[PDB]
Amino acid sequence: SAVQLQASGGGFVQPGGSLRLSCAASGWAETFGHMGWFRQAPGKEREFVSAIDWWDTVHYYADSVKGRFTISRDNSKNTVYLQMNSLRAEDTATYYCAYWDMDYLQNSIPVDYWGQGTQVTVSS
Amino acid sequence: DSFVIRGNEVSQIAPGQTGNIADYNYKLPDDFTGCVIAWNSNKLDSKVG
Repeated sequence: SAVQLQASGGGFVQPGGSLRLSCAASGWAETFGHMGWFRQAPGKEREFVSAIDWWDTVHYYADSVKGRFTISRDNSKNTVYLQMNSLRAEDTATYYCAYWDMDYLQNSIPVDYWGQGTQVTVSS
Repeated sequence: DSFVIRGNEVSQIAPGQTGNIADYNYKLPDDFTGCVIAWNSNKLDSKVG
């Protein structure tokens, strides 16, 4: 398979701020995978963030991201966003929009395709 | 790597920091891998005169 991903967004958020990311999808894939961001903390290992399925039926959240993270895919241009609610000040990381070429995410460790990173610092 | 910083500049010396000693003296990458050993040397690096 070979999938090209178009991730955009970022900027300079402040403690308590929010982001509205984006990740467009193009190319052929062995399966209709699920989009999402697969982010590491600065100096930390890559970690799962939040998942949405291509059918807009499955959503996932994590404890370190609960209450301040949300994933949604656009119905028109098929660019999945990352809607935010009061992001904390410790998310000064680079968010990678990875790809999982599986219809179901039994485990998040094996990632089929990688995307572009979004380095956003959280300070005023 | 080794160097000397102030006491008020301890918070100023970190990855992603800003200031006349962070952006202008030594910058650490966001995904930096390693360590920082910070100890005081008042009896050696400081002169009473």
